Amino acid sequence: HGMASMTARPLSELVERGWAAALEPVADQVAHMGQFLRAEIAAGRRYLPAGSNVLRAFTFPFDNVRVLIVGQDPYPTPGHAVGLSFSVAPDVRPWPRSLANIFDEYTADLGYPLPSNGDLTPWAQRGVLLLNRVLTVRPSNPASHRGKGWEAVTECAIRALAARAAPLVAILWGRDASTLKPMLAAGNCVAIESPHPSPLSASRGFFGSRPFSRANELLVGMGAEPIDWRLP
Ligand SMILES: O=c1cc[nH]c(=S)[nH]1
Ligand SMILES: [Cl-]
Repeated sequence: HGMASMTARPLSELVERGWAAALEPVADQVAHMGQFLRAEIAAGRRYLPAGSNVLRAFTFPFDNVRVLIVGQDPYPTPGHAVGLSFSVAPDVRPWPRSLANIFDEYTADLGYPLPSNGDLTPWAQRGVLLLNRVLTVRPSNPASHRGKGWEAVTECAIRALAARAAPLVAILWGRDASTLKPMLAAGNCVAIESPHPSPLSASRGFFGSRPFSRANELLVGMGAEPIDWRLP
């Protein structure tokens, strides 16, 4: 299911059942985004990630989400973006520098060995929502699909999470992410804020922030199951 299905089919056919219900208020908007992508392709432009990966974050159960890690836009380099924020396919090398920095902090914080590869699917399977605010990008043009309609979709998703009484920890990397705090506050969620892991900002406070262990301390304090962050 790629852009054809995104344009033409109900959410219940595209994403996990809980997510389909949570996103119902933006069903028309998702369909419009499918048409946007079809228009791009008809104009001889590409987009990233692959159509089948665009909504991938919403294919893991809504009910199990306990941590939100928000990103801005997908990786712009062809072959990096896979529909989970910051993740790459297992054979990608070197890792994008943002992901290398995330993993540096992972090992510093948790004491586990560096991951074997850049595939964050295990986190998604364990209740971490790896959500970019904007879900597509034109190759090699960072942020090029900003303002095209994705923000309403992803805001709807985050609002649905925040509105639940269930515990939520939001890891908010950089200034754009910190704009989510009004929804999070009213939902009685907790945020961990730091500079972003991009090499542009990481050494101004991302390193040493210990977001993985802190998220788990917050979760346990709230009566939730912590995340098993261990990657192979
Ligand atoms: O998915 C990604 C990858 C890098 N950076 C951001 S903000 N999101
Ligand atoms: Cl189509």
